[PDB]
Amino acid sequence: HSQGTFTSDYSKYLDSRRAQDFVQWLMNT
Repeated sequence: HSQGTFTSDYSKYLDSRRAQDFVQWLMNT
């Protein structure tokens, strides 16, 4: 309903940025 699941749309994306963020440690030249 009303409260319907927008929340779980985003709180995922941030599981992609700290995954791209890792890619700097195992790298950053």
